[PDB]
Amino acid sequence: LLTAVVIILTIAGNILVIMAVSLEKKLQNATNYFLMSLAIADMLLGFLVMPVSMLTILYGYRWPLPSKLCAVWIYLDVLFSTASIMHLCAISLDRYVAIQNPIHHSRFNSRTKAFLKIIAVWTISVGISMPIPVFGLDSKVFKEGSCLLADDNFVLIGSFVSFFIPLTIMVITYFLTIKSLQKISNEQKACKVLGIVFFLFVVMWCPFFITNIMAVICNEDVIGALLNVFVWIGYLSSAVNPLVYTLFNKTYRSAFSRY
Ligand SMILES: CN(C)CCc1c[nH]c2ccccc12
Repeated sequence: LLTAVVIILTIAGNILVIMAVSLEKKLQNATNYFLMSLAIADMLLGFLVMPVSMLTILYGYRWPLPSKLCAVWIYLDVLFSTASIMHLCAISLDRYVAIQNPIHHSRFNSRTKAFLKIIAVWTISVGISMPIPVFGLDSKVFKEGSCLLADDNFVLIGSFVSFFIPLTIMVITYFLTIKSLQKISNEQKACKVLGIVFFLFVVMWCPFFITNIMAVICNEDVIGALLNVFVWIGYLSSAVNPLVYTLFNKTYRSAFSRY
């Protein structure tokens, strides 16, 4: 159905971002290397998890794949989602320390900061998702002919650290960054871009996490039919992070117009 366009555009945008990074020497700084790591974490979403959800949807929520890949597929989904969330959380914090005091950010501006930041966010993304192979693996991962999470203590308590803390950091960091920038037109264009990025992240991922948190804290068919669309809306963020984090730059616009 409409998810095929999501898969195709998720492939196309991330591939074009990777191709524009690879054969351009003007975009080789550390800030853009973190975005290359984001496109690495985002290419693998649309080819390893979303076709699996595709033929899960086309089979009427009865999974034709074998039962041995349920915990692995759930672990891949949680790993790529927490990676593509933590990437934006570290991007916002780096953007804050590069907006507040540019001198002390440019003092330590190197590839060492990018290596440490990528290592930290990937350690967080693996360490959040690592209990799913070792505690969920079939009652914690399989239910009624579909591969869905059912260990409610992990679904609630994992969503606290994997989303409601990095969302609290985006809230406090967007407040301080827009207060510092509000304290001229270049600055206001960055204010509009920051507002679009923040008000799209809290719109595209948040409904799934308040839906699953409310379903754990509490109408089962209504919550299931909401989850079956809000996961795909969560997948639509992977159709956007290649686009809206590069297309406001002139070099990336020229590179995309070249292809
Ligand atoms: C379905 N996908 C978007 C879930 C991503 C996710 C990140 N953290 C989680 C914690 C529990 C369940 C799912 C997730």
